[PDB]
Amino acid sequence: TNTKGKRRGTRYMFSRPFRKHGVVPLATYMRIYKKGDIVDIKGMGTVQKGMPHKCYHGKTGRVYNVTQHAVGIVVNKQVKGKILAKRINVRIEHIKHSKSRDSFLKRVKENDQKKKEAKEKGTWVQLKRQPAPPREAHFVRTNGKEPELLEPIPYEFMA
Amino acid sequence: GFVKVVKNKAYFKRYQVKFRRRREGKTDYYARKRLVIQDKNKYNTPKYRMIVRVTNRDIICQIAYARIEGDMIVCAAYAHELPKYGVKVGLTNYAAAYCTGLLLARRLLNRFGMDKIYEGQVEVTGDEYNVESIDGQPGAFTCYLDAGLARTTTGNKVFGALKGAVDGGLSIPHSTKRFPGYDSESKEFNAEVHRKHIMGQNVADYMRYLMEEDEDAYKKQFSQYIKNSVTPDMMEEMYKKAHAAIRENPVYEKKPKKEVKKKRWNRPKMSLAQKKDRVAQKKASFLRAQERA
Amino acid sequence: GRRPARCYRYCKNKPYPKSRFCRGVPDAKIRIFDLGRKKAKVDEFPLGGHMVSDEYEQLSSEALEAARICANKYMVKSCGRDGFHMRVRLHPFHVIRINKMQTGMRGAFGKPQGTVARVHIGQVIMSIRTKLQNEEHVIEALRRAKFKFPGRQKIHISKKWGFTKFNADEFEDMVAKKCLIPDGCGVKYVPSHGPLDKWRVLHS
Amino acid sequence: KENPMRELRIRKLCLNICVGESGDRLTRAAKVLEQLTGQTPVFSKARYTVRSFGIRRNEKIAVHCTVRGAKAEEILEKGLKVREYELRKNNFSDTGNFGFGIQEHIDLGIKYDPSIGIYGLDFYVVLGRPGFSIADKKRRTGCIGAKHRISKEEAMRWFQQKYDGIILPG
Amino acid sequence: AKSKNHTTHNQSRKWHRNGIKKPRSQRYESLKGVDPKFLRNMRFAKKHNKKGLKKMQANNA
RNA sequence: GUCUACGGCCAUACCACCCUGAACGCGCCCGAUCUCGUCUGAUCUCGGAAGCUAAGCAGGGUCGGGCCUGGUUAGUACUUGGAUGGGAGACCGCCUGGGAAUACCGGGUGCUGUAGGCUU
RNA sequence: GAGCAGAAGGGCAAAAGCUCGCUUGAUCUUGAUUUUCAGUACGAAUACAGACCGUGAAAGCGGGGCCUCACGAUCCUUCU
RNA sequence: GACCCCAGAAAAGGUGUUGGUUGAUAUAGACAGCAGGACGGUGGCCAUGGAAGUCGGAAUCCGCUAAGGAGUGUGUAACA
RNA sequence: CUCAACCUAUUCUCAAACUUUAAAUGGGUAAGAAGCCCGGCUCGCUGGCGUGGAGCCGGGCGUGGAAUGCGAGUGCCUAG
RNA sequence: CGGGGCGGACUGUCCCCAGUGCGCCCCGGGCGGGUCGCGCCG
Ligand SMILES: [Mg+2]
Ligand SMILES: [Mg+2]
Ligand SMILES: [Mg+2]
Ligand SMILES: [Mg+2]
Ligand SMILES: [Mg+2]
Ligand SMILES: [Mg+2]
Ligand SMILES: [Mg+2]
Ligand SMILES: [Mg+2]
Repeated sequence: TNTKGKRRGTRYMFSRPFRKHGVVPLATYMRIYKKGDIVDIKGMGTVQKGMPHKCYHGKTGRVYNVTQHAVGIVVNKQVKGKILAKRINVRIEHIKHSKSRDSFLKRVKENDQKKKEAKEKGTWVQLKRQPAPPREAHFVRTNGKEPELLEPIPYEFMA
Repeated sequence: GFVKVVKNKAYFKRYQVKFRRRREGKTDYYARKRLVIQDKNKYNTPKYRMIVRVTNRDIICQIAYARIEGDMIVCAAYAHELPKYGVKVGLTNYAAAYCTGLLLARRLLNRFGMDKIYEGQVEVTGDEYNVESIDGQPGAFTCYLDAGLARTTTGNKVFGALKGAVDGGLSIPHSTKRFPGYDSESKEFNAEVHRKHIMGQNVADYMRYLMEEDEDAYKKQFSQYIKNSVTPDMMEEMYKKAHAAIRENPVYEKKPKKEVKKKRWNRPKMSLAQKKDRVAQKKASFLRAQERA
Repeated sequence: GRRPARCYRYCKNKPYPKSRFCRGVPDAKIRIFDLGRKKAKVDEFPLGGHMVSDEYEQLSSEALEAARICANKYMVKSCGRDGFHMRVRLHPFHVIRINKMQTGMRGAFGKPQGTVARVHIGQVIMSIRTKLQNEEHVIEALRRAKFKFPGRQKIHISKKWGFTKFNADEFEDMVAKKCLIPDGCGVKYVPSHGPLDKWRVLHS
Repeated sequence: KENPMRELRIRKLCLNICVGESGDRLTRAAKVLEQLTGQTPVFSKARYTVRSFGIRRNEKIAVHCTVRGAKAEEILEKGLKVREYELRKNNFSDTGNFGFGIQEHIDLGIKYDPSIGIYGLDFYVVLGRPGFSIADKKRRTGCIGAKHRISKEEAMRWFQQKYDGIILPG
Repeated sequence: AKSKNHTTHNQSRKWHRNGIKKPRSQRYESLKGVDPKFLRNMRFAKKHNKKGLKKMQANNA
């Protein structure tokens, strides 16, 4: 029924954003990708070589191999009732560093520094995040101003 | 009107500008991508290039490597600092291009500390020379030429700058096809007329030719050559001494900063209140003139 | 020869416009959408009355034409030939198909039969603008035109001035302040931004 | 008062001779241009096939050459002598450069040759100011700005104030 | 004659009965697919790790 | 306070018209002997330095267009989940959470990296 | 708003289009991978590595066509 | 008439009754009934076989007035 | 003087195979001991460089770095 | 809700006509947050 074409249904997926066509900015070629870092596979359509398949657009993986123009990415793909880790070669135009790993590394560094500093200062500090707790008990001043009475409006036929 | 306005509102609503330096016409991004981008399996290894830019009155030779925040220039040499030694007039020519390329190479090599090793080619001959790395010593500095938007035909001054750099001791891949000595018909490199160009004997030949043909044209052409007392006989020796003096002391001494009053030569932006008041005044003047009738 | 409209009353399919994919569409029955004094200025007809559907349904171009003719006839009878302006504000852009009966439901996709206008709840079908003293005639003309349509419709006297999008109580002093400039049967809104030369053309 | 860099000058002359067909007629026209300018002319091929004109695509149809400098100034003097120093008002374009044509070339200052025909030709004087070449420059190319442009009125003024010509209102 | 053509009905229920398991990750993933030039250099580095052992233990002590 | 060379982001940077530009600089500009290209030294390449900021360029301006960012539109449209809710239906209301886009009205009009100059 | 052989979609401006110059990376090899997928094959494709080359001043780019289609087992035959 | 699916109904109507919205008249006398007047220029002009307020096309005024349309309908060939 | 076309500023109505903008629901990844931080060694890869990268050898860090719940991992044969 | 003294800049009221902004200092008014804060009340 449906064709099996490699770019079927990517009409908007691989298209460029509005007024963002043309020359690829060169910082994307200047990014440094090491083995073990987490990258999101975008898949821009200006460059056709090394393009990922449509099932990897929007997926995140870990770099395991670096070549001259591309990287090898171990990315999970779900095939029916099993998830299996595919290895795909993707040119660096179609990937970027995932910032979730950046934020986590920042938090780890903060935690390590705070633990080392807290042992020296003496007291104990909280390192785990916690879910948003129930709101505390507080007071609400009226400031001598009576709260405004709200009344539902009558119905009127706009147009 | 009778024709559709092409540059209407929708034209600007959909118009996408090019990169700023493409609009300024200063950068070929097609070449820049191929020329500044490092292989990914080389990681943070700097890729060095020798930018050569010829100006109406100057030659700028720089060595830079690309970074995400912007390019980093590690060594720059100018043709306007040539008058410090030897050569005083007739900059932005092929001989000055060689001199500033040699100066850039010597300055960078001195900064890195590789001068006793990689002395380059001191005795200037136009034949091809390529510096090779010495075992047990730090490797030869490798950089690639960046000509920019210059048309790279035989005899372009970017190749004189490159020749100066490679004789200064910088490993820059090149062929002799684009040097002034190359003959396109025979596909042969003379390497002697190229040396003449390096020593500026085409300019000296022009001077002494005008001395035979037209004296007033000679004055009008080389007016500043009569000043500074530069003559076709001493031209080659002037360039040779400039080469030697580049060799001995290539270190750049920045001129000390000056005490300067904070004078603003540019009109600042009008404030929002000023613009609104200007509109109010213009409306009031129009109404008052209408009442005057 | 035409099917009953109950067969195409509801918006069951996705919009099916006449396009390069849908070719050979017969022309809609309604070709005229403005009647009366279309050239009348904005200040002549300040009263506007709308027919508004309460149904999310499809109205055939034939029904739009019939209602247009009926409302026009009543308005001419009551307010004269030049005493009103009517605008039908539904265009039949949806194409309804027919699978005329190889054999059976094999290859059942139909050929273009006709066109309908797809109308939403609260959408205006027809508008009449006229003088203040013809409110009863406008209401009655729209009420008569309601009998040519399948669903339920309401007659609403608009709060706007005529066919504009500005309220009828502020229209006059906006025209006084030159925020509105008449142009034919409508008005042009003049914001307080742009070149001052345009402002100088006004006030002079 | 006026800046010396605003003085009008002749950029190029752009002589053109469009022959109907190829062959010897076009070769003779090329020889006419060679004699007039001392420059090798260049041929122009047909953009499309026109049945009515009997021309085919990529077929040598015209011959032309552009002249700059004192040679262009001299040839313009010759052509304006032929026109007798009067130009029509519509002959000046809105971009500030003008043109005219002649139908006989033997009175331009050339000798008749029986093997050579009687080809007429078109002169199109392109006017400019110092600094117009930034639009043609390779690096940092730009546009000349509004005040520096040449208008039709300034072109006619230059014609009158250089060749004491007459603008016929036709 | 005619019959149903395709459905994924009940397929997700079948998939989740034994769970949809993430691939078993572990230390030391395989070096398959890695750049052969890089790989043969790594093998040379591993081979010559043997030498310089006495300097390592001297520094460690 | 600025510019030049190379840039990063790629209009808050673009476009139209007007005004101002000290000093370096960047240019326009002068020429074709050599190098090198042309129908044309116009472009390109080369050798210059009489003139000029007229142009490019920089800065500023415009109840400027655009662009950027807010308000409004609007808790509207749409929407996750719920009911033995309503209604002949078409559809609609409520509960539980999420939540837009025009028109219209405001504010803004490049930030910045490396190297090197000028500015008493 | 043109063109890029063709259907359509995406992409593209000192491009990927047009005109020139030089060419044969449309070549010789081993593996890995992606797509359909049972994670079988074919086809097509991506990133490499080893040769030998082309072009360019060079950086580089090229092992067919800007990308998405343009195709074929066992047995037998034929050639190298 | 009488309970999800569900096992039968629509447009359109009602001076049946019940709520609601909006407007209007009225102790300067509403509404409804019964009872009086309902004129003059003027049988207004053009249409005509006759069209007089009443088949029609435009006009839609004036005086006396408490008030009256140069006419709401029935009716006449037209009047009445 | 009029009616067209054309242009300009507006105006009504639309799109499964249109789109600047753009949800809700949804898909991927991360939330550490295989980690973090110190020293050192190897390399035929890379190279201005004690460079870069990778590998390896020692050492030190436990507040076990969201919530909630649950014991997991793995192989063979296999019917319908 | 605003006042004093110096550099630019706008207006078709141009006779030291009128109006807007910026940098320094001298004051005046109101609002919010910390303050060994300080007292009083609960
Ligand atoms: Mg390809
Ligand atoms: Mg190039
Ligand atoms: Mg359907
Ligand atoms: Mg069945
Ligand atoms: Mg089946
Ligand atoms: Mg604006
Ligand atoms: Mg809701
Ligand atoms: Mg290879």
